[PDB]
Amino acid sequence: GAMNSSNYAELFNNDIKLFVDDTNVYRVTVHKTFEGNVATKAINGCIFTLNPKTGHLFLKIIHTSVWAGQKRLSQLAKWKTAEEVSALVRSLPKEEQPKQIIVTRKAMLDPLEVHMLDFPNIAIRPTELRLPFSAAMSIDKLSDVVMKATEPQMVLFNIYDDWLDRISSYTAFSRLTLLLRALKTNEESAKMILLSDPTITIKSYHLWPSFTDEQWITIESQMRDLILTEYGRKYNV
Amino acid sequence: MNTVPFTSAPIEVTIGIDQYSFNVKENQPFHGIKDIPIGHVHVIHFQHADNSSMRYGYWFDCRMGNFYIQYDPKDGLYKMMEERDGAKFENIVHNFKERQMMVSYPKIDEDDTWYNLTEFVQMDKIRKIVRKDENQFSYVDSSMTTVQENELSDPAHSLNYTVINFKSREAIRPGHEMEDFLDKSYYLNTVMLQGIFKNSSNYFGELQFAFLNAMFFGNYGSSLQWHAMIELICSSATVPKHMLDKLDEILYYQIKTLPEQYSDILLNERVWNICLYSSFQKNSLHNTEKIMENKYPELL
Ligand SMILES: Cc1ccc(O)c(NS(=O)(=O)N(C)C(C)C)c1
Repeated sequence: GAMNSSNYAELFNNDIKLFVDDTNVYRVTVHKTFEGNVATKAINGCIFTLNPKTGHLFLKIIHTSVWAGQKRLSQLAKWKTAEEVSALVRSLPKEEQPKQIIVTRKAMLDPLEVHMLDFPNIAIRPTELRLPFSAAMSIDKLSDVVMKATEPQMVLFNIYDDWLDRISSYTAFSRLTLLLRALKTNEESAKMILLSDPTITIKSYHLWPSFTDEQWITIESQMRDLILTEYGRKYNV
Repeated sequence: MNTVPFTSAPIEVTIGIDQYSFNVKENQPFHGIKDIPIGHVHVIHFQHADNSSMRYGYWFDCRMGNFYIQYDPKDGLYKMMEERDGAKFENIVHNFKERQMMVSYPKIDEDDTWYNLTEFVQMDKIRKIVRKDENQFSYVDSSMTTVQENELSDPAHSLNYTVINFKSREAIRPGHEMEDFLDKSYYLNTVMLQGIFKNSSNYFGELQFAFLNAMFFGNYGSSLQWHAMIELICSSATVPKHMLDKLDEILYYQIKTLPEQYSDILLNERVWNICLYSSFQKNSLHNTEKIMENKYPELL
């Protein structure tokens, strides 16, 4: 069944699962032509495939060349996503393959199901949650590797840095979703929060700053303020 | 012209013969149906006046034997049987005709409805969908489930329709995932037509039989099967032109014959709106689209 508020703790049990977000696979800028018509120019995208228990992120970079000469790109993007996820699963040892794949958008269900026909025991699940994974391209190191890519490429990250040494995966995922929600609602403010205190650096092998436990509580508070604020600045409350 | 004799009518029942029907009262002197057109399969079907639950009936072809109906008071239903003694049978029928205790198959001369509904339906194919090889005729009722329903429980009493599943390895070539899912022509033309049915006539025969079981017995799995076979054609970009023209005629007469008051349960909104307005064949079913729009505009 669908993944929602009520079965959120299932994300952190010992059954391997992956979130798949396709919202940054097909990315375009819209511009005017010399004749005054409108056209798109594709830019590099990425599939965001995340193990929420371990933080392992399989970032499949989608190079603009995959769109060359193709029609109905937004539809193709869903099938390309499903093909790459299926290829990823097939590349993993049997004991690392997921038991469930949760897609963040319902339009991915049929493409993924058809591509995973060889894996009848892998459950493909939607979610009722409005998850903020689109904001992954607001993480500077992820954005940089996607935009610099000259060819299709898979890059492996741990999106939790070393947090699991000190917190649970429930707490890690909740922190991640809070950071990404903040970045999605007001990227500039969210980014000011994370970096303005300059003494707290980002290790070369990390994505986020090296906050202490205490500093994370302050940061998380500031992100929650941000999200409520922007909710007022938007709704006038 | 052929005849199906009834030994008697001990319980009040509505008796159908193809698209016709009449009410027989308890112990009314009714002894069967005469003047049945030769050349077509036929169905004789029953709904008891006390228990409208379970419509049931028999598909048969008078060319394949002499058949009659006799009520079984133990199993509680009208059973079809074969009379192997031809002389006895002609004699029985002649006596009942002389006493005018039979209804006449009430076919209007101009009317091709039954031909149009059974054009591709053959007894031999019916008997492979309804397995009961000791009889020349086939029993069907409202509750029988299909082999595909049983996969998702008594196999001897199943409707062995050809399984169609759009999200299945049979339907989707490795490496053609998107292509084959969005354009089912491979599955229609190679897998089903060339591979399984052999020709479009057998495909249409199964489609027509499924519709008729849905209409006459309210058989839900048959309705699923009918819509699946329609959708498979409509979702194929590449269909022989003769098949599309024949499909339009087939569906036209099915929609024309459907009791107006059963459309809500027997017509799947999604399939029909998809087939008539979104599918590759949205422009290829002119007669069917016109009758659907004038008779069931609400569904659409
Ligand atoms: C109606 C019909 C057709 C075929 C049959 O064999 C029978 N058997 S019988 O009902 O025993 N019968 C010979 C008559 C008295 C009627 C009846």
